[PDB]
Amino acid sequence: GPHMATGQDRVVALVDMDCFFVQVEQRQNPHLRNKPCAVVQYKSWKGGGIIAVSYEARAFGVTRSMWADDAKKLCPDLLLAQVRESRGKANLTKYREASVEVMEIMSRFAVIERASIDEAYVDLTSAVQERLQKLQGQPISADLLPSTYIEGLPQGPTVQKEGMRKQGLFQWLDSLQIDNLTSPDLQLTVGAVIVEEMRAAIERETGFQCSAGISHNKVLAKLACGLNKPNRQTLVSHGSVPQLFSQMPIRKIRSLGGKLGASVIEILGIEYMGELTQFTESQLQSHFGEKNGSWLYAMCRGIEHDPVKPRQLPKTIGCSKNFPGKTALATREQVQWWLLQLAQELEERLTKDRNDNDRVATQLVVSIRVQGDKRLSSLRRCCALTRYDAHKMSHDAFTVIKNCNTSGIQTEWSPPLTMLFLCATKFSAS
DNA sequence: ATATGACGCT
DNA sequence: AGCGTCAT
Ligand SMILES: Nc1ccn([C@H]2C[C@H](O)[C@@H](COP(=O)(O)NP(=O)(O)OP(=O)(O)O)O2)c(=O)n1
Ligand SMILES: [Mg+2]
Ligand SMILES: [Mg+2]
Repeated sequence: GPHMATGQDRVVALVDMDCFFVQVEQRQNPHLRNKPCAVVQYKSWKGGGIIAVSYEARAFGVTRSMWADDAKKLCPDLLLAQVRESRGKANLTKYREASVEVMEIMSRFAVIERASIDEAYVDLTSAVQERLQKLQGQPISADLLPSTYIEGLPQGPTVQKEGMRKQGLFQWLDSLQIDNLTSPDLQLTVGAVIVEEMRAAIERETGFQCSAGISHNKVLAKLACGLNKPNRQTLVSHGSVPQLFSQMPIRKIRSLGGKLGASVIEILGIEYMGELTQFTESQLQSHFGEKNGSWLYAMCRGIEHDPVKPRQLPKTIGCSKNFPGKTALATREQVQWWLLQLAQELEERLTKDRNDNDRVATQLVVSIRVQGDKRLSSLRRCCALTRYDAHKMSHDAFTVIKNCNTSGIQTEWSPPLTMLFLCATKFSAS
């Protein structure tokens, strides 16, 4: 009734860079612009593994994780850029630096939560309120929203995409109740205006295009973002949720893409997000737990409370490399030399981090994977990180894992290791 | 034989 | 502390 909270208290956006690693390489190398192209790492095995794909190459069926040799069969004109390789491993510094370019521009507009190397959530609630007094009941021109889609519109009584976009926007803006400064729909619209400006600034100042979702929480914003990629933004209002969720496969909602989402489908015998509404909160808690049940009950009604955390810096700094198949490390010397390669890159990045961001890591986490174990980590151990010194860090890492070696011979390492992973954590101000 | 990062559970 | 889930 009147006491039902509707999850319309915030304006939250999720910005995601379109094929981000490709854009970085394309800005640097104009010959790659506006062409089917992909970013590859390690040219030797099958041409290297593809980790980013331009939208031109996506039209041929090229995808992430594909071998480049196989992508060329689908797309013979595919152009490739290689990831930097340092100390025998992929080095992502160029993309980290490009990411900082984007995050700093976004930070001028509102509070940012860095969600990945190329995505950030944005809490626009405060900026919207401020803009609502500076605007003074002025109606919002469609010209302030030139790349915005209104999910669910047009409805009711044009055969080209831009024509549909405009008609839905016009239908949205004509219905808009501008005098009520507390209309959630008006707030979202103002949020979208600000995101148009933020996205124009990113493009003007870096050359990078991105997509965005604008809604009332993080889950809807993230979902909204992908509805109209690339170089577009989508507003998902509270009212759009029943129709949108009615055919929305459960696995598309953030955090339901894995085992939990699969057991929702199997235990309840449903396919789409909106079908969750027919169960009571207690029923959902009995099947999935107190916290998963509460979360699902509200989320299938468009409601979610996870805050945009004010954090632009990662909380851990990590270095890892896999050694698949025949390349698995099988002698003590190999294990030690690779720990040293990881420790050396880690020291470089930590020292950079200590000068840029006034903090030091205090704990080193060492993670390995053993041959035949299909888990991400076979084993995790920690030690103190007191000195940004690569030889000390690699030696201590070796110390805390060496007893895992079941080999009778000193030369050897068994079982062979298919991953080494060094992660600096537990930062303190400095 | 596809490098990372955030976080929950116990 | 150490392992498990989910994600880009
Ligand atoms: N599994 C993954 C996913 C992404 N990435 C990297 C490469 C991507 O350019 C970058 C951004 O990830 P992403 O947003 O999921 N995809 P990308 O930005 O390339 O394309 P879009 O679909 O977002 O337009 O992280 C990775 O290295 N391994
Ligand atoms: Mg992206
Ligand atoms: Mg992303």
